[PDB]
Amino acid sequence: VIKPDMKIKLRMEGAVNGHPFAIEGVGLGKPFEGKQSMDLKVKEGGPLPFAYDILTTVFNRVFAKYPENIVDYFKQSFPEGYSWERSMNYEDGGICNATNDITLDGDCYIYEIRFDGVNFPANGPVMQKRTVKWEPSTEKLYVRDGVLKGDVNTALSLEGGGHYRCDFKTTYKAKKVVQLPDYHFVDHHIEIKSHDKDYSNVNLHEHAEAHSGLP
Amino acid sequence: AVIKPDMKIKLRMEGAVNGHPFAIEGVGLGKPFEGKQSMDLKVKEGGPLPFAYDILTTVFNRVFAKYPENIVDYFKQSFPEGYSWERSMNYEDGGICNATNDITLDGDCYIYEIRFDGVNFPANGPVMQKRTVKWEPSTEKLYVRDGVLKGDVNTALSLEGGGHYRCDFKTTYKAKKVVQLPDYHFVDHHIEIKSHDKDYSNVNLHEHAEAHSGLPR
Amino acid sequence: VIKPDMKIKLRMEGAVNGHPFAIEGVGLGKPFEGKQSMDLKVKEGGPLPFAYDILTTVFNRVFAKYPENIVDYFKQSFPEGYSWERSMNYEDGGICNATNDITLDGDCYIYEIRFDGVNFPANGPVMQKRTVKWEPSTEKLYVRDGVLKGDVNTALSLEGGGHYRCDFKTTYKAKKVVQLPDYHFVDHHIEIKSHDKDYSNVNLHEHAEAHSGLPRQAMDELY
Amino acid sequence: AVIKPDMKIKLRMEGAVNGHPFAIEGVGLGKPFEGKQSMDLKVKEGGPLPFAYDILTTVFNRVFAKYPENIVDYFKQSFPEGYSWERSMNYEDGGICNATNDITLDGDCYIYEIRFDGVNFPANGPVMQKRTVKWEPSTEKLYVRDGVLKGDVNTALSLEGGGHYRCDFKTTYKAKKVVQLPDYHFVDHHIEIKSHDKDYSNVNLHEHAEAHSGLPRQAMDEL
Repeated sequence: VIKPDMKIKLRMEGAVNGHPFAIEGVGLGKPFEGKQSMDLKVKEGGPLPFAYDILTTVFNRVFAKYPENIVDYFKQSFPEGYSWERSMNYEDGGICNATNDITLDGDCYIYEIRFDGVNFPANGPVMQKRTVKWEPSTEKLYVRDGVLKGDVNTALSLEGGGHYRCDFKTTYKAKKVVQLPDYHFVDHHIEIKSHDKDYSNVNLHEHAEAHSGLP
Repeated sequence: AVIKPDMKIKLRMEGAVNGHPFAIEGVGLGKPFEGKQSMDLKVKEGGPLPFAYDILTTVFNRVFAKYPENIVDYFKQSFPEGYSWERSMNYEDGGICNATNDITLDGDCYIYEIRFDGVNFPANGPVMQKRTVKWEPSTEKLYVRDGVLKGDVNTALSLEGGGHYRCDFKTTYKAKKVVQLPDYHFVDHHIEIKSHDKDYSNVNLHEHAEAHSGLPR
Repeated sequence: VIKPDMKIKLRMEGAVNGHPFAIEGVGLGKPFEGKQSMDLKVKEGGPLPFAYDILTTVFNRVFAKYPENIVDYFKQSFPEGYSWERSMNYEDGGICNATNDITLDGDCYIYEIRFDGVNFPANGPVMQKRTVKWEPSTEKLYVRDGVLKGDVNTALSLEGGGHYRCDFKTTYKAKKVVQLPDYHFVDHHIEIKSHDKDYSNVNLHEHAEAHSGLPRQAMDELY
Repeated sequence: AVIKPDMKIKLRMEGAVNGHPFAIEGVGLGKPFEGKQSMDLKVKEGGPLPFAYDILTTVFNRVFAKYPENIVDYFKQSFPEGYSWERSMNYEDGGICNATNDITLDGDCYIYEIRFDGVNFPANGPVMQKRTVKWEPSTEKLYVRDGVLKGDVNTALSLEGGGHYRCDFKTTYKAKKVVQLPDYHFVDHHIEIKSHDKDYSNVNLHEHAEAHSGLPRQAMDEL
């Protein structure tokens, strides 16, 4: 039920340090090529008082290229879909929790996202908007208690050079019984391609490919 | 006069655990100078709650803490304007709860606007299986960092079979006006659910807290 | 087994960021009043290139005043004694692992201590010796898998004010079957009372008292 | 060039796990430019080892990593004078291991002095019950901070009955002379025990590592 070219629609409602906001996005991707892009609009809470990069890994592992020799948990879960929950622990104490419920209508994936971040220090790179980009990363995926887990430890490049680390822990839950994968990896690369001064409009790109490590 | 011997509480929580939304409203009373409060809580949406009610109860205000004259009281100084706080609660099995409270004052009644979001509680864990009994008493340590008051507490839920399930709280407190800042100190806490109905649609909750400076006694 | 006045002898061997050192100590204390004091000398690896305070909580919960209300896992364990293992995680990523095997010879406890600290940054408060003292602390003890655990989240105060946080996780192991206590707390207060310029001589004091949290009606209301 | 296509390794490790000391010595050989190495290891004291041998094996040299010309090689620039590293290893049930290695070069032989200290491994956990199978392949990220090189790796042990036991590595790498610092990059690893006797008094250990810089925008898969 996956076509070479899929559409994406999403809404995110959330809060950082107790300030609410809301973002909507339309996008396109090629699930068997592991590539997606999307345009995102802030609809409430603008101009955002925090670094936009903390949102972008939240904005669907169906858009990862899986080799034949690895079980693809995500494409197997449609038409019914799947959801995920995630905690993002930054190295200065900032914590974000996020959830995404992913459903499918026709050729369009539809995401409902909730995001809540707390304890970002006022003088930190997130609240001062001093991030540049996420570095390329490698996610580890493994089964525990009948569902799929993913961990990624990565970092944001910063305006003066330097790196601000963050650790992701994700739980993926298919809405039907699916084949379960063995331990594997997905390399990711996400960038903001364009944006306006206050990030009211963002064009965002991601590329992901599954592997098995040093062969 | 601002902070009276007896005060009222009004609150609404909205939140989600593992992506399941719910909402709760509360009405209560307390004694700010005695460090004691109680409240009755009603699930308004998302009931019956499919998780342990105990992960909510420390989210349901440090103005209700007995401060000796030895220690600057950040929280009573902050009224009438009020203060807000943010907290992350890290459970030893990977369950993470983020919460925020904005606390204002209308006459003799505190009003809380609470948001709660928990993720990654495992289906077979004591939270989703409702195997918790109560929070142990705890000691919070409060200290200033970069102009605001921080509080940390490492504590544990007692569980049904005997056993303890640990959690780390990290709270940032932000007064809404400039107040005098306290030196490093502690608050001892003790929170209990004194009654509840079977599915916890109605909960009666009590807390007791006193600040101190540690040893000597 | 446990006299009102007891003595202490210790030897610690360790490394910080891969640089080795060794310290010997003698002392005295009162296990029932929760007080002790010891004199410490650097034998090897001096002058110490790191903040001495990272060592001092490693230099025995037998020196803690327990009420009869709370089962005393530690006083129960002698003559045989007990051991403990500890990891201390500082907020900037420096980690110290320590072990202590505690035996008893006459009225003198003997400690065999090992200490290993890694990843302290060059310009942090440990390597640059900007620490002042440990704050008073509260360690929570609880049973798991038939042994006693204790966790403490505390902090060192810094030179120009401010605090440097550290989490301790300790495992206590009696060398014999003892009765295990319920969940409880030990308050602590550790202080360096005197030292010379580079801490090759240090006099250290500790006071420690067990309790069970905020009471419904506290006893401290007129005899 | 001080780095040759074939080079030998000599090492001694002394350490302890939950207070029980041991020592291992090893001899090996590896090809730094192909990123491969093998070694034979012998328990010299403290055997038979009461813990899973796997906790030791990532401690038994990033000079044996295949670096492309595209990425600065911090480790091969550091010789002959060499470099040292410190590491904490944080297992998901509370077990923690701190380790250090001081690496020098003698002729064309690498010499390691290793210190290992692990604490708080539960008695019924997979390490003390020896229920581990192997480390999964891993990816290390490397970045500069405070003018030295850091490496982090989050990985897991595979366990006998199925399932995985996670561990987080944090390493500091310090050249002994001034070298040029790399940009953010990665090393994929793969470590396996090729053979061992029943109590692991003798082990043959192999490792493969290659450096890279992440998912390419297009990549050299053009044909």
